[PDB]
Amino acid sequence: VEPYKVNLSQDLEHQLQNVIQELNLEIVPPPEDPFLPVVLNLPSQRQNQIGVVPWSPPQSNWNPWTSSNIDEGPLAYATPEQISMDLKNELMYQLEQDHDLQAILQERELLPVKKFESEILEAISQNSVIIIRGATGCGKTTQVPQFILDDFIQNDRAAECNIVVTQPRRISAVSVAERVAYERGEEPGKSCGYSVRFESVLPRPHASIMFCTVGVLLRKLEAGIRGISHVIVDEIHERDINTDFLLVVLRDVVQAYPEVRIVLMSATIDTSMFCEYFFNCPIIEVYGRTYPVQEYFLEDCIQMTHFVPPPANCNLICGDEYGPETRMSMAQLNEKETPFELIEALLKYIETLNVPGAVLVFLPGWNLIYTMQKHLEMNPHFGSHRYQILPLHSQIPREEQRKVFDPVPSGVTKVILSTNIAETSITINDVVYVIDSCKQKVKLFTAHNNMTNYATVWASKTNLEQRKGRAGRVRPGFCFHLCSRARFERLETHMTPEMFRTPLHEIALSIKLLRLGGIGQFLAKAIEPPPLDAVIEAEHTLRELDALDANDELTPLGRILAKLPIEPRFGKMMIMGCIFYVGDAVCTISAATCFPEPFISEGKRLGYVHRNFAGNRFSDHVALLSVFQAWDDARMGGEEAEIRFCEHKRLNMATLRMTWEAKVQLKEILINSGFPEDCLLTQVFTNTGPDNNLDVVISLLAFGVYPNVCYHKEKRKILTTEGRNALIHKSSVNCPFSSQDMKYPSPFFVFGEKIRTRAISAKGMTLVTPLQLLLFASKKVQSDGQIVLVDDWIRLQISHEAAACITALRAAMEALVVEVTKQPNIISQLDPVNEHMLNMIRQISRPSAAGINLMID
Ligand SMILES: Cc1cccnc1-c1csc(C(=O)Nc2cc(Cl)cc(NS(C)(=O)=O)c2)c1
Ligand SMILES: Nc1ncnc2c1ncn2[C@@H]1O[C@H](COP(=O)(O)OP(=O)(O)O)[C@@H](O)[C@H]1O
Ligand SMILES: [Cl-]
Ligand SMILES: [Mg+2]
Repeated sequence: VEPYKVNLSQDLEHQLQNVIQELNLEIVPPPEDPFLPVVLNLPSQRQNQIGVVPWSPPQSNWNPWTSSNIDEGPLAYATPEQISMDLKNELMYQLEQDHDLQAILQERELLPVKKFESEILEAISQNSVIIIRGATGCGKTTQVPQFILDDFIQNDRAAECNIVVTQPRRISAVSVAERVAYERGEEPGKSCGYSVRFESVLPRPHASIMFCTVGVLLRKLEAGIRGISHVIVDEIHERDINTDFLLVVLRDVVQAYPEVRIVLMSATIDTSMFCEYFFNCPIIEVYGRTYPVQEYFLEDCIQMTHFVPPPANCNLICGDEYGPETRMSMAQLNEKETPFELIEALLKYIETLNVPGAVLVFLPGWNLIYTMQKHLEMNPHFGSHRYQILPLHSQIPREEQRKVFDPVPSGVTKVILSTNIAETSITINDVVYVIDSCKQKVKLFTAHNNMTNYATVWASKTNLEQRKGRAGRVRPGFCFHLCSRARFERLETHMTPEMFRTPLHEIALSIKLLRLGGIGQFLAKAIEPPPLDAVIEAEHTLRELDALDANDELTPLGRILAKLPIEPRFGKMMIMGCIFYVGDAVCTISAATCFPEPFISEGKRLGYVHRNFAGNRFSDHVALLSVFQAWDDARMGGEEAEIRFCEHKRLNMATLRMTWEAKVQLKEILINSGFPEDCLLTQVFTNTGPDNNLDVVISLLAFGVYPNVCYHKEKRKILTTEGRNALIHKSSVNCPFSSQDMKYPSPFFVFGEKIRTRAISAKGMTLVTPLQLLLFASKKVQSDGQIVLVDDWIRLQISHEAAACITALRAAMEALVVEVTKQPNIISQLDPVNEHMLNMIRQISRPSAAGINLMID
């Protein structure tokens, strides 16, 4: 397209030149002829040792969860024996007195894992490492940590027991901690606790179990595994990347500290790979009753329901022994869609069998669960009189999650519309019927075009077998697979482990913070090492950020980014926010990326109230900051004022509260890295009037989400950095409500995630000026004297000197970030030479700097 004309005043051009001259910053001079354009853009003590995370056993005067001495109260001097006796007696009394708890223990003693209690405890006592293998629903997760704890309590060694249980999912760590507390007559906070990203309930310091995500454990290993007797690594068969990484750390720990106890727990898969990795450790097999399950495929499903679709490809392939209508009907179904209407027809077929039982439906993600749910409540046959239809995904509230376990009024059918959470991590009771979409949801990132694909993909044969088996724990069962018999044949046996297909920059920072050695050298020792290109891309990413120096050693910037649990690029954006004294707002934007949107839109275009949060800034990120300011104001009135605020504005309160908490924790980590309190205060802003603080926040957001820049042609059509076409996401404040066109005062936009569906979509969009483009959303800039070319995709008609001056500001800003990370309290100093540079960036963040007044039309 035509080069875009930047309207830069003479006053500003000279101000830019003066600041570059005052500070003696290097500029590239204009070119000689327009056919040779010029680019405007221009060590610590290594070791090769393989470090080991140190280990030390529980100690009576040590709180292993807070990693500090017990100083106050009786536990500071109390002997192990005193502590063990008290806890032993406390437990014996509770079990004599509580009739409801006695009934709960009776349920426990009937779980299949119960009969193996002795064999498991003998195996753990005799071996540094063991594997416990058995079917989903035996009681590995809920029972085994209690068996170990109760073994120590009942043998007068309560004080010698502290257990870490890792789960691959946030929802599993929380849920399991709530379930195990309930099984012990408690709420989390006594014998059991949980620690996940941005939320914890710490257990008591003694004879306690902490359920956590691996990320939390790795972030807390900076001082070693101190005061812990057992590490239980759960659901290893999921090949969660962080679990694979932790298995490398714990193998080194075991070797150097054989008194530690590691316990790996697996579904029924081949565990020889893990077994061999951990020096041929014992495998304790665990099993109970299972019933046979009749399994059906798409063609079987079409025949027994007489179903007829509306008006390579394994739906055109069907065996001779099926009817000509089955073949014809199957052949009409797109394999990339899930057939909602066939599922409806399968629930009705199940009614005719007259055997009571719950139906578990496996759907890839929340998008198809919502769609299947709405589809059913359209037909009044699927109302409360006959049907309890419950969604199960990680984002439904925990109140709603528990309801999938509740019994149901006689003559009502429980239907769980579930993600693969219900494949191996939880067991819904009363399940006799499984409908399997035969799909998985996976996050695929591609670094080269910065494309996120929430892709719907074929499941493995091993997933289909596990899904089939969820129908066969109560009585003989049925599994209705919605893929052809000819698609089944082409299925891989296992999923690609996440280590093969996930970015490694966060794992790389953890390796460096924990001093485990070289990134490539440590990942080479993984059970299944990641591919070379992923390691090369991680090192390259952390080197562009200046998280690693020339020697690939941790910079002081690296150390901060490693300690912040968000994307490193966002960590660096928060340091820059601190330097500009807008820390709180940049911490809010970073925290919000870890949680679903607070707006309850229901996959439709935002209406008036949601759009009003945007002001005149054409920015989803400003909409979010304005929501958080209004919500925090309405919260002063108390809980009911907060609930009413969130109901009247259609906002998810739980999302607003978790984001705020996450923001509080991010800020605490910067405080502890030496950042001054007063660069992180909440600052009132307006989303319509002049606001230099908000101008700077939007500049810093361009940096954060780079390389996500786009150019708006017309309507919803945008051009991405690959020269390719894309759509403004329906959910954006920048998406036209109807046919009235938006009059953007700039065509340039930054966005959260570039999404591949059928088209390329920009989601969470913020308008930026051409000046902000050049300062923070540009890696490479070539000038011919008249026209500059930005990252080989878009052209500005702008002065050469202005573009070179803005590029030199970016470099000055990078060099200040390096200085500030060595010595964060220089933010306080407000040194005059830095202030001169910062004030010029403050000035070119103004909409007025690029000829724009957002208050006019
Ligand atoms: C609230 C608070 C006040 C003061 C200090 N700390 C916390 C805290 C917040 S979360 C948290 C945690 O998760 N600690 C934690 C988890 C895990 Cl999974 C293990 C181990 N112990 S260790 C390293 O393995 O020896 C320790 C502690
Ligand atoms: N929240 C809960 N409500 C009711 N029953 C539950 C709950 N959580 C777990 N259970 C039951 O506990 C039993 C054992 O589950 P679990 O320990 O997860 O087994 P495993 O880890 O071996 O698959 C199952 O029958 C399951 O249904
Ligand atoms: Cl950049
Ligand atoms: Mg389990």
